[PDB]
Amino acid sequence: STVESALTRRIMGIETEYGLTFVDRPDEIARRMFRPIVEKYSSSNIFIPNGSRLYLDVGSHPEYATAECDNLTQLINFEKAGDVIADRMAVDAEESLAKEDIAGQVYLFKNNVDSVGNSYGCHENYLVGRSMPLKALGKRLMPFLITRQLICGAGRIHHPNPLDKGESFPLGYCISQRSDHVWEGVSSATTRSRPIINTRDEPHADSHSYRRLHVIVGDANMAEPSIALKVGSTLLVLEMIEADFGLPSLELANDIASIREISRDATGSTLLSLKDGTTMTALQIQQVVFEHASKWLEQRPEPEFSGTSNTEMARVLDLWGRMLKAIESGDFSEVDTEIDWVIKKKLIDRFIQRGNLGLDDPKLAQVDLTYHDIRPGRGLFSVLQSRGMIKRWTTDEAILAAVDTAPDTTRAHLRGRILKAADTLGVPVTVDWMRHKVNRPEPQSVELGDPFSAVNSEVDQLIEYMTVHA
Amino acid sequence: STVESALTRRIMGIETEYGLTFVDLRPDEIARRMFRPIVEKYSSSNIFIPNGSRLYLDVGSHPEYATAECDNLTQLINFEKAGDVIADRMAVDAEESLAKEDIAGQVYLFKNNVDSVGNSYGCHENYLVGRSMPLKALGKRLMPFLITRQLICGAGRIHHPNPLDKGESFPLGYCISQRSDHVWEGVSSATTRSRPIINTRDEPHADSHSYRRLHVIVGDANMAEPSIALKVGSTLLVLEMIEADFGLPSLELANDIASIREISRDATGSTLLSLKDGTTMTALQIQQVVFEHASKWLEQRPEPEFSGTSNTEMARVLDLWGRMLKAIESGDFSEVDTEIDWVIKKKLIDRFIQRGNLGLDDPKLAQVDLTYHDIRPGRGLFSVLQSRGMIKRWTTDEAILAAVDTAPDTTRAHLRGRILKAADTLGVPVTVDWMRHKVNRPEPQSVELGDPFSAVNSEVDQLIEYMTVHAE
Ligand SMILES: Nc1ncnc2c1ncn2[C@@H]1O[C@H](COP(=O)(O)OP(=O)(O)O)[C@@H](O)[C@H]1O
Ligand SMILES: Nc1ncnc2c1ncn2[C@@H]1O[C@H](COP(=O)(O)OP(=O)(O)O)[C@@H](O)[C@H]1O
Ligand SMILES: [Mg+2]
Ligand SMILES: [Mg+2]
Repeated sequence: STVESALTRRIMGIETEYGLTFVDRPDEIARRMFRPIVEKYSSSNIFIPNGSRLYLDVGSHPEYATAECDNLTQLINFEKAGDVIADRMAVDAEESLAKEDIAGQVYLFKNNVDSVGNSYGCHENYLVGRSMPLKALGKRLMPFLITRQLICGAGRIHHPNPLDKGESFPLGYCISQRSDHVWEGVSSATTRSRPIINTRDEPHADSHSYRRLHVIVGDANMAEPSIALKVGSTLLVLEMIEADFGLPSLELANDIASIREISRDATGSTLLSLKDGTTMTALQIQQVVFEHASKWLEQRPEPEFSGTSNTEMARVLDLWGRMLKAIESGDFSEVDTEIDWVIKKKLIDRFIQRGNLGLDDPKLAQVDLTYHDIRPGRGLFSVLQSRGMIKRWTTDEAILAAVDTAPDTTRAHLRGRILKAADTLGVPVTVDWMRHKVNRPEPQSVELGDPFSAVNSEVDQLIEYMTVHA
Repeated sequence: STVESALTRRIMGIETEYGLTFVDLRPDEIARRMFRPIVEKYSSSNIFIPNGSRLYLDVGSHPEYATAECDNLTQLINFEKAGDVIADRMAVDAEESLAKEDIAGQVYLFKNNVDSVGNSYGCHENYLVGRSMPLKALGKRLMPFLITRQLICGAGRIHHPNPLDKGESFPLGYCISQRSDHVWEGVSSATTRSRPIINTRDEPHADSHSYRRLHVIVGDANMAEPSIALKVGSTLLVLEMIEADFGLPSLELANDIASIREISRDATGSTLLSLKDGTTMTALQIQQVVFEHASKWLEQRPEPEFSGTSNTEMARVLDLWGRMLKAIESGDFSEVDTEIDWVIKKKLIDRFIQRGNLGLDDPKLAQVDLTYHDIRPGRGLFSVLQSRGMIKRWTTDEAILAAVDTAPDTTRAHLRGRILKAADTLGVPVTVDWMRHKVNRPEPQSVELGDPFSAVNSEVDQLIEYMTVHAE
C-alpha cells in the first residue's frame, strides 16, 4: 500500500535490570553503591508521609512546605510539625558527627535575616475562587498587608550598613524582619524584583475553579498566637472581599513608600498617602479593617464542614482588638505573652534595664537571634514558652500527631495514604501536589485536581494495585 | 452583600526556609550529612542523568537503566552500552567506598535474565508506533515473529531441572533463550499479576493523539553488539512492513505461549506452532517467511529524510538475519559464531566440554554461563573475548564513550540533557521527567515537552537562560 507510512525514523528505548551480587547485609551494598548518584541527581523536592514537602539541596536553604490545610489550628499544627521535623534532622546530624571524632552544634534558625544580609522567606498560600476580582487585591488586601506587620511582626535589631547607598536608617528595633528586603524586591527593575502578592502561580488545583494566591510579606513567627493572628486576620479580610461586605477601598498611591517606616514605629503613627490624595496612619488603616472584620463576624456563616469556626475567629478578633488597643494606648501588658515582636522586645528591655546596655550590645544580638533557634530546651523561644511566658494556641499532642499523620480533611489525606502504603509495602512511588504515580511494574498514575477532597476511588484502586504486587 | 460567597473553608499552606549553621567542616558537608537520611528514604527512585537516561535505584529492587529516547539503531546500541559503563562505574566506586569500611569483597553486576535462585530480570523494548493501527491488531501480526525471534537473538542458558519437582517437563539442557520460561509463567496464571507479552496501553510520553507506545517484554539481555542490532533491527523492519501494509502474511497463532518454552530448547528450529488458519509451521519457517518479506521490503524502503535508520544499516541487519537462518537450517554456525550471543556462548561451552569430558551440569560450565554477563571490563568473559577479535563489533568504543556523558542530539533527550547540564554547571536544582521540567526558584518556571522527536525548543532556551541569570 503506502510505503511512506512506515516510520523509518521512529522513537525507541531499552530498559535493563542488572543482577547485583556481593562476594565476601547486601542491602548495605546497594545503598552505598546508589549513594553518589542519588545525592547528585535525585529530585530535591521530597514528599513525606504527613503530606508535607521538604526541599533539600546542598547549596540551598532547607525549606518545609506544609500539606494543604483547611483549618486555622490545623495549619498551625503542621507548621509547628515542620519545626519538629527539621530540628530532628539537626539532632541526628550532631549524633552522627559525635559518633565520628568530630563534635559541635547544628543550629537551624527560623527567622528572615542572617548576619550577612541574606534573606529567608516565610510564604503564605491561600486558595481563592475565580470569583474574586484582580482589582480588589490592590484596593483592599494590599493596604492591610502593608500594615499587618504592626500586629504580627517578629522583631529585629537594625544596624545601619555604612556601604548602603541612598538611604540610612539608624540603629533601632524594628517590629518587622522582612520589610527592608520586601522594599528592595519591589523597588527593583531587574531580575532582583519580588512582587508582594502573586495570583498567577500554578494553582495545584483545577485551573477553572481555583486560583492560588502567594504572599511574601510576613515574618517567620515562633509564638502560636502570632501565627494565628497573622493568618487569621488575613483570612477574615479575604472573606470580607469575597462576600463584598463593604470593606472600604484603602488603596495606596505607592505600596512600599511607607513599608520600612511603619517597621520603625510602634505607635503606628506612620502616615501613608492614599491614591485618594488623602492620608491615614498605619494604625488607622488597621483600626478600619478590624472594625469591619468585627462586624463581619456577626454575620459570618458557620462553615458546615471543617473550615475555621466562628468561635475560633472570635479568638482571632479578641487578640486583634487587644493588640490595636495596646499600640494605641502604648500599654502592652495584655499582649506581651502573645505577639512575637512584643515578647522579644520585653526581654530585650529587661536586659537593657539591668545591664544598662546599649542597643548594639552583643548580648542583645544573642537574644534577637536565639529567639529563633528551634531546638527544644536550647532555643530561647522554647525556654520562655516552658515557663509560661508565651501563651499557646494549640497543644504539643496535636503538633506531635501532625508529624506523622496527614491532614484528614483535604487532598493531603490521600497523598498520606499513598505514602504510608508505599512505606509498608516497600514499593517505590512518585508524588507531587496533584500528580501521584506508581512507577512499577506498570506506571499507574492518578491526578488529584480537587485540593478540598479527601475521598477518591482512583486512589483506592491505586493502593490495592500496590498491595496486589507487593 | 453575598455572605455565602466567603470561603470560610479554604485551602492554605505555609512555606518556611530555615537558616543553617554549624558551630565547632565545610557547611556543604554539614548539609549533605544532615539531608542524607531523608533523601535516601523519601526521594523519588526515578533518577534522570545528563546523558538523557533514567536510573531506577531503590534498595529493595534490581537497579534498572532506561536509555534516553533514540531515533536510530546504532545510536540506541551506543546508549544501551553506555548504561553498562555507567552501572560498572557505580560498582567500582562502591568497591572503593566499602574498602574504607572494613568490608572487603567484589561487586558483581550481571546483565542477564535469571539468577541461580530463580529470580527474573527484564530487558524491555519500547517502540513509538503510528496511532493509526489498533493496539490489538498490531500484536496479532507482531506475535508470530516475536515468539520465534529468540532463535536469532537469544543469549543462552543452561537449564537445570528441579529434582524435587515431579512435574518438571524439561530436562538438563542448553537453551538458546533466557526469558522464555518466565514469560510463559507470567502469561498463564489466573493471579492478577499475570503480565502480557505486548502492552500498547502504556502512557505515550508523547502527544496522546499522534503516537502510541509499544512495550515488549520477550527479549533477552544481550552482550554482543550485533545481537542487539539483530534483535531490534529485525523488529524495526517488521513494524515498518506492518505500517506500510507491505503484505506480510497474517501468521496468527492459535495460542501465543503454547510453543515458547519448546522453541527455546530446539536449536534446529523444528518446533511446531499451530496457526489460527489451521496450518502448522516450524519456528524456523515463520522466521524464514518473515525474513523473506523483510528482504523485499528493503527493495522498496524509502530512505529516511532526516535521521532514522538508513537503508545501508538495514542491509547489514538483513545480511546477519539471513546468515543466522542459514546456520539454523544447515546446522553449520561457523559464519555467525562471532555475532550471536547464544552461539558465541555455546561455542565456548562446547570447548570446555570437549577438553574436560564434562557433563552439562558441571559447575565450571555454570560459571561460564553466568560470567559471560559480567559487565566489568577485563573480568567478564564477553569483554575478554571481544578483545581477542572473537566477537564482532557493530559500533565503536568512541561512540559508546561519548554516549556516557552526552544525550542523543536528534530527539527530545537532547533538550533534557541541556537542562541537566546547565543545572550541573550552574550548581542549581531542577526537577525533570520524560515530559516535564521545572525550577522552583526564584520563581517557579515549568516547560512541558510533548514531542519526543523534537530536539529544538524556545521555552527550553529561556529556561536555561532563567537558570543562568538567577544562579549564585
Ligand atoms: N514517546 C516514546 N516512545 C517510545 N519510547 C519512549 C518514549 N518516551 C520515552 N521512551 C522510552 O521508554 C523508556 C521509559 O519507560 P516509561 O514507562 O516511559 O517511563 P518509566 O519507565 O521511567 O516509568 C525509556 O527507555 C525511554 O527511552
Ligand atoms: N490548591 C492549593 N491552594 C493553596 N495552596 C496550595 C494548593 N496546593 C498546594 N498548596 C501549597 O503550596 C505550597 C507549595 O507550593 P510549591 O511547590 O512551592 O509551588 P510553586 O513552586 O509553584 O509555588 C505548599 O504549602 C502547599 O500546601
Ligand atoms: Mg518502565
Ligand atoms: Mg515554593
